[PDB]
This record gives sequence, C-alpha cells and structure tokens, in this order.
Amino acid sequence: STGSATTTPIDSLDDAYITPVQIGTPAQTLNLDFDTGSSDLWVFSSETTASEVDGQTIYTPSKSTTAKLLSGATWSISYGDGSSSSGDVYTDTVSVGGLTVTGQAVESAKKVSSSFTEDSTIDGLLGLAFSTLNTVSPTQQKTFFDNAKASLDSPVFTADLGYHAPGTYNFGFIDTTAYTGSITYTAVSTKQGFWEWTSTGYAVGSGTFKSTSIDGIADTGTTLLYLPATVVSAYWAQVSGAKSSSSVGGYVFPCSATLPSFTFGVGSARIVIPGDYIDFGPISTGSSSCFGGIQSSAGIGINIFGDVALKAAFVVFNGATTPTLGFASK
Repeated sequence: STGSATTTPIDSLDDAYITPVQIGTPAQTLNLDFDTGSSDLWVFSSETTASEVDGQTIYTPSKSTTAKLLSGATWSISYGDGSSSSGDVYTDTVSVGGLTVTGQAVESAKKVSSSFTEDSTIDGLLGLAFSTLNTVSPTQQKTFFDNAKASLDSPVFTADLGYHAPGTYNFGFIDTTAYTGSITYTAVSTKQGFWEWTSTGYAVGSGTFKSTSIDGIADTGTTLLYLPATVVSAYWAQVSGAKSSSSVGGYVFPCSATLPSFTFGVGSARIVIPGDYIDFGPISTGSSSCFGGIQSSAGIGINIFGDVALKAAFVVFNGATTPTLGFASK
C-alpha cells in the first residue's frame, strides 16, 4: 500500500504545515501537524476543556462506530517550545492520503496549553519520530508510520514541504518526479528516538564550505533551523545590522536586508537554503526589525533541522531495519 497527502502552510510565514487526516467511521477529517520530532498522534476532541478550544475541529469518539476506549491509558507531552497537552486514549481507524491503519492510538486531549488553543488552524499532531518516544502510559503506543510499515510497498515516508506553497507527504514510495539529481542517504541514530543524523558542514552565501560535523535532528514540527552558536554567528555576521536580541528571543535583522543563502552538507552533497527562506518577517506588526530563520541551538541541547532547512529539500525518512535519511535538491 501507499498514501499521498498534500500539506499546506498554516500562514504566510510557513510557521507550520497541516495535513488532512481521516479518523473514525464515518470519517472525521482533522488537519494535523505532522511532526517527525515527536511520536504521539493527539487531537482536539469532545473531551477537550471547552475554554481551551478556539476554532479547532474536534474528534468526537462517541460518533465513531470504530472508536474504542483504550482503558486506563493516559498521555502527557511537553514540546521544545514549552507547549503541552494531555488526555486519555482511543483506538480507531486512521487514514492519511488513502493509506489506512486500523487500531491506531488516537490520543484525545483533555487539556492543551495556550499556544495550541491560539492556533485555530491546527487540530492536533501526528508524530513520526520513533515509537520509543510515545508518551502513552502504562502501555506505550506505536506511531501511524510504525503501524503502517509492514503494509507499505517500501518502509519509507517522504517530506516535500513547500516555501510559501503546499507540498506533499508520501508513505510507502519515493516519487522520482519530485526531486532533481540524486538522493544522498546518510546514517541515522535512533538512540534518542529522533531522526538524528550528522551534517558534514556548511557555507554562508557564496562563501567557502566549512567541513565540520553537525549532529542534529530532522524535525518537521519545528519551524526554524537551530544550529551551534558559532555557525549562526558566522551566518548573521554577513547581514548588515543583524544582532542577537535577548528581548526578542534571538537574531533579528533589518527588514531592508537581502539575506544570503545557507548551505548544509549531506555527505558529499549540498542543500542550499535560499536567503528568502530565512526571513520570518517583522517581529511585531509594522516593525522594521525582522526575525531570523536561523537561530542558535545553545541551551536547547540539540541541533534542529526544522522546516527552514527541510523545505529546501526532498527528504526521505527510511524506516528500514537500519533507518537512514535521504536528501535531494528539488
């Protein structure tokens, strides 16, 4: 089997991407944030505290003939940005782009933090990291991908995120029309539960490539590119007037700037992030200070190849017995 679903930016900055997902019988379609940095599929629901719901579409398990309470199971998750959610668990039929999993754990939110409430466009998350990170207790649950894997034509999924445009998540096949040149594959460590890999270095604009190992995660659920302070300083030093602002929470730059590109290495291959991808616009409405899309990972504890980086590539998440990651230009 295979699946193919379009993923769409939630706003004009590509702050996140939403993908329609069918849950239950008859189908209830919710727009979920596919997150290769976490491993819980959770939804706004009929159980979510009413004051914490503001415009989201909810899953109502009582209206699904295939929903079953997973008795005694609870979940609770905290994300890198400080947001969180928690609740109880149902199993139900879940379909993505024509690919169906029966018995998928659907984690129903009883509580969500303010950032989730405030984002009316995101109805929940669909985790695509390794199932060892799943938070369901006392019986840990599998991700949608882990459940689907044995049925897939090939044990892979691909992320093809757009810059200010829709893109695609495919399950079970590699669309050879969706990228240019060849795919370069690189080793993955699953030790921390992430799609963790080592970039071979970077360049700023038309500058020389610096060969240096950068361990990080491929994370579709993180907006920006978070890299070591040395790398990030080298980048922003090439932008007149750019500075790190503790009051704003990272690097800002004059909105009048033309940003240089940023290149990262994948083995001997190179992925180029155009300068425009690194512009996250005014820090507040009408400001002439703009927020940068490359930020320091210092104090996160891990480097994160988030959407800024991934959307410059066609990315293969290879879930074979020895997992790997592939990157191609597009």
